[PDB]
Amino acid sequence: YVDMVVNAATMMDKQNGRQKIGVMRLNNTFVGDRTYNLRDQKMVIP
Amino acid sequence: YVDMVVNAATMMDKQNGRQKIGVMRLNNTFVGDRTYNLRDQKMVIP
Amino acid sequence: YVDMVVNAATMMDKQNGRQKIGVMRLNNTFVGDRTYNLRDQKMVIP
Amino acid sequence: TPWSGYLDDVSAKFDTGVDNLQTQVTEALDKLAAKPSDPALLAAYQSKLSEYNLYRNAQSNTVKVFKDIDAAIIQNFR
Amino acid sequence: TPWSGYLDDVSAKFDTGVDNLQTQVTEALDKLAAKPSDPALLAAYQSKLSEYNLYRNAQSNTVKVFKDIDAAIIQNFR
Amino acid sequence: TPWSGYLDDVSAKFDTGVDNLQTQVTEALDKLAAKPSDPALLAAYQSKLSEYNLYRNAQSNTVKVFKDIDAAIIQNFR
Amino acid sequence: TPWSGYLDDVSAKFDTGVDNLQTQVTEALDKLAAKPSDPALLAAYQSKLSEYNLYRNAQSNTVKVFKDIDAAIIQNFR
Amino acid sequence: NLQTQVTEALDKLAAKPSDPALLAAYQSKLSEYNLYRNAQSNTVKVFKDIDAAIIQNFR
Amino acid sequence: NLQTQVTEALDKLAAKPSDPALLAAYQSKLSEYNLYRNAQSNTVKVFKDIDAAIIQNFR
Amino acid sequence: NLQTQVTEALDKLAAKPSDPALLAAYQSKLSEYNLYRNAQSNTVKVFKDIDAAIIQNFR
Amino acid sequence: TPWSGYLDDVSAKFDTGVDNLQTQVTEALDKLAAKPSDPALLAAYQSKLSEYNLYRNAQSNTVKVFKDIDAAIIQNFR
Amino acid sequence: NLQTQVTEALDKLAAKPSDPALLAAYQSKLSEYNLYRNAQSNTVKVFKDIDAAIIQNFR
Amino acid sequence: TPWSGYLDDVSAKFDTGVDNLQTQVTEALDKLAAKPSDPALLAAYQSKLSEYNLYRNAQSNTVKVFKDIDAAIIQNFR
Amino acid sequence: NLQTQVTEALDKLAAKPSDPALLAAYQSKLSEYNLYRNAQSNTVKVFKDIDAAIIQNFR
Amino acid sequence: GQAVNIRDRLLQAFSGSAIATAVDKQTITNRIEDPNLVTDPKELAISQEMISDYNLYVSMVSTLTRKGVGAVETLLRS
Amino acid sequence: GQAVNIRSMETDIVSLDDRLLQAFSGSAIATAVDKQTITNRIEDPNLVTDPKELAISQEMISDYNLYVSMVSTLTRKGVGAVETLLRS
Amino acid sequence: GQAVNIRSMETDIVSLDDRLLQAFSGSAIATAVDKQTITNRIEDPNLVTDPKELAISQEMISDYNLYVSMVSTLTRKGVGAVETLLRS
Amino acid sequence: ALKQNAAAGNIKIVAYPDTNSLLVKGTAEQVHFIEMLVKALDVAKRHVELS
Repeated sequence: YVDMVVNAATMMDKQNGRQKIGVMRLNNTFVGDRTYNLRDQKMVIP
Repeated sequence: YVDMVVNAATMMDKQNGRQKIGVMRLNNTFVGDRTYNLRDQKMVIP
Repeated sequence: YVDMVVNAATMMDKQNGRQKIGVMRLNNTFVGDRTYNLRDQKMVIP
Repeated sequence: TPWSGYLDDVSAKFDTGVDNLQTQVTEALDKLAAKPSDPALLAAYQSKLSEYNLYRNAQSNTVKVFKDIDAAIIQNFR
Repeated sequence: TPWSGYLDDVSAKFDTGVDNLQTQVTEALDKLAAKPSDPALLAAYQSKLSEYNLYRNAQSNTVKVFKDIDAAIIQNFR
Repeated sequence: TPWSGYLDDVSAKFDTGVDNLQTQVTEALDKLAAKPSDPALLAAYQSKLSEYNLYRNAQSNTVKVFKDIDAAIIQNFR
Repeated sequence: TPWSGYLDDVSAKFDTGVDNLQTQVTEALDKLAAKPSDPALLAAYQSKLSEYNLYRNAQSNTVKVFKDIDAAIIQNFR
Repeated sequence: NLQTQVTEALDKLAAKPSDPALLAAYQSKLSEYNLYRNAQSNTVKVFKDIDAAIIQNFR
Repeated sequence: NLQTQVTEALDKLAAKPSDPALLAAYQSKLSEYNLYRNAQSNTVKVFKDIDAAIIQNFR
Repeated sequence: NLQTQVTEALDKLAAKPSDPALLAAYQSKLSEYNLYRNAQSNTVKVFKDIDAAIIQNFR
Repeated sequence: TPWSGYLDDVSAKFDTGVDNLQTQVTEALDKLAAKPSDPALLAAYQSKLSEYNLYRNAQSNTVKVFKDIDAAIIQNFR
Repeated sequence: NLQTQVTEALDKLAAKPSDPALLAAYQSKLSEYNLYRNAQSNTVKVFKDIDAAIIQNFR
Repeated sequence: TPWSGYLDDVSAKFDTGVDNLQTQVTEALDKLAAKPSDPALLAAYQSKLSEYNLYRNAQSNTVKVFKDIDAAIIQNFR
Repeated sequence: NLQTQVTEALDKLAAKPSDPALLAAYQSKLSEYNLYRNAQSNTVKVFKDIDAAIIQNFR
Repeated sequence: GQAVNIRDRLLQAFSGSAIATAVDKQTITNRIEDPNLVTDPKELAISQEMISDYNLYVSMVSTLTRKGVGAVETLLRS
Repeated sequence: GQAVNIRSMETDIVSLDDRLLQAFSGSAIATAVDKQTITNRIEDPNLVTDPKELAISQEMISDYNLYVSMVSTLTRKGVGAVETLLRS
Repeated sequence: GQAVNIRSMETDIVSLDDRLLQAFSGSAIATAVDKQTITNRIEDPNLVTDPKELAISQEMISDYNLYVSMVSTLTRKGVGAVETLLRS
Repeated sequence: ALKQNAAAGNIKIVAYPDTNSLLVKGTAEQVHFIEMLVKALDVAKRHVELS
């Protein structure tokens, strides 16, 4: 009885994928980087 | 009694993380580095 | 009694810092290095 | 504390030998861009820019030599 | 317990002998890649790349010497 | 997984460090080739060509440095 | 059966750590030799050929350190 | 259990045989496992050889 | 039958002794074939050496 | 006590791995320590072997 | 007494064989870094650096020759 | 007395390590002292091994 | 009698192959250094300095080849 | 008699170390004497070893 | 999936040591006929133990039989 | 930390065999610990790396190897002298 | 500054037993000093780093090997001549 | 003793102008320690008027 319980306990420890695409539509802002050419300094908005 | 207690204590010490994003809206200061073109020296406030 | 005390002392000696940020507001001087365009010499005070 | 080696310290000696010449070239440039037709300002900027060209060129070739001194000896370890 | 040998401690002395050069190489690349036209950034970057080159070379040649000492002794066991 | 070495990721940081320089050199050329006699367009194209020349030369020479560092280590395997 | 060894383990361990370098250098030789002047393609393959040189010496010099130790065992057979 | 942490560090060098920090630690690892294995081979060998010498004497 | 699948890789390098992938796989074969041949010769040798010692003892 | 003055020059190279004069003195030290260690190993080696030759002779 | 071997004494002989090479590199650099546009200082600094370049290379090469001779002798002890 | 004219040419190069005629002459000396010493090392070696073989033969 | 080897005799063939070339470089430098703007003195000095460069390079490389020949036989003694 | 025409081309190059045709024949000469000398040393060595191996078996 | 199973004194001793020496012969025969087991180093070490204990075992019962029968002749000749 | 044992124990002997048996027991206690402590020096793999503790572990082999070889051949000759005399 | 002694004294033997004691005692001092000579050659670390002194220490090792090996086999063949005569 | 085994070089100080402040970092006493330095580093300066 001892040799079965020990050997069948260490064999559940040794025992113990698809990607997917999501499309999300924004509602209050554009996408992509914008530039503001205020001609004093190149300000960037990522 | 002794061979059980020593063996079952040195097998508990031999048995012994998710990042996350936070969004913080400021209230008293802009974000990002600003530049002050005071035309004597290019001063920057980080 | 002697073999117990020696073997317990040499098993205790084998078993034997957090950073933190402080914000200090100054009161009598600006911060950062300055440059003095006094047109005799671009003088700097670190 | 940001660590600084000996090769860092040789290039810093050129940096401390001039006090704020990197500032002085930009400041002489800032007065020039407002009115780029004054010969007294052009001759001042020609002197400081030519001083700044030899500053960086003399700095970068000397550090390259000390790299080659160390690399020839370290190669002779094994 | 993760084991660490004697050869780890000699190589660890290079790791602890310099403070944050692994950070400093990473820090020098981000300031250069943001604006790869600043002469103040160019002279600093020549020094740090050459410092990291001598860093790894000094590490690897030292371990090779101590490696050859032990193998001559282990052969001299029997 | 598209494999990327360490040298691939450093060179990608140069590509992302400039916003649209691969587009802008070809695009500034297209505005220049329609009318290659506008001084406002000539001074703009002089800036982008010299920036793209210094961009690729500093990028390609940097990978060459990291190449010689690894080969000194790989030779010290055996 | 097509049999694998422990030395075949470590060599194919290199072939699964890398993913497409045995063919990623083939798409850039089709690409760069098509127009042999593009700067985004010249530096593309130089990031591909260089990593091809470190990976093939790493899969090679691992073999020599892993052979002679098994020679040292069989030398200790008699 | 030294061979365990040998067999866990080669794969990141397999996935990245261009990281300068990793192969430096890998060489300090892999040469150290090389010195251990032949040491074990040489140390059992003398313990066999001197054990073979006693039966060589009494035969 | 190990020598068979050794002797099947020499011919493709014979037609092309410049392929980088083939000689990488071939070195993994030939050094492994080096480990097989002398191990078998030395291991039969102990089985040879110890039976003669018995008759040297009993004579 | 030679290993002491071995262990005092590597750390200064650890703190400064770009001084040309210091690593020159360090190279002259550690290679000289390379000559000492195999000297002690090779010289004890003959004294085991010649002492084993006597018992090989007298057996 | 801190021990110094014969190979130390050979390398120490180079240190006493040159009079002030450690001083001459530092003093010529400090006068040059104060004003890096003097042709009298440029020709003086080129001279002082090249003497230090051949000095250390001759030092490091000298210890390697006497080492492999000794290593050939130590193998021939037993 | 070969070591004498070994130890006499380093000093003029020590006082002047930029003369082109001397280091060429210095190299012609030092490689020959390199060639002489191991020759002496190799020649004592044959005289030990063949002398050890005689007592190995008669034992 | 001061002893001279075979490597001395090969270098002596260079020594006898040039008559007074160690003198001729110094004398040509002395006429040029008195007036370094004379085309007759410049053209004489370019020839004599460059001949001494090929003289020593051919001299120094020849002793190195005969050294490796000698080391293979002495290694093949025992 | 190869060493004669070895010893006959260096001296004419010594008097004129800038003739392009002469050092080309000299390089074809001087590298060839390097290939001859080590060939004789390596070939006597096996002939010493194979002559020593038979008496090594019967000793 | 890996598996495991669990399960006159001279007349049992010679029969007991009959197959006791036979199975260690066969288990090292297919240890070496399996080429996967001869490439790993730590499998060579446990087979190196397995060769060495084979020699000491059957030699101990050899000589002790020899000394066992060596004690019988002298008493019978008396 | 370190720890040494200052007290050595001793027993009276009355006969000749126990004087032989304490050399027999004294040799068995030396080899049983010295076969193991150098392996503990081998199995601890930091002890197989430093050249300082490598050179003492180099010579500890020779201390173990020459000692057991001496007591073998002395006993081989010692039992050999009793063999020949009773055969005569 | 080094030193040599020039007197090799002679005491009379009264027997062969008195003769053998000089040859052993004259050799036991000599075999102790040379092994102690080569260690102090080694233990002085400035002696083992010079090229000229290495061939001196190379010579003194190989003479020590050839000396004690030559006295071992003669005594082995000497006592071997005894065993055959007593067996006859 | 191990918290008194902090490196002096592990001190990192940055300026921050838009609140006229310093940001320092370290273990629990050296942030208090260099506070004593900066509290004795800005005194109110005095005016001098020329004629």
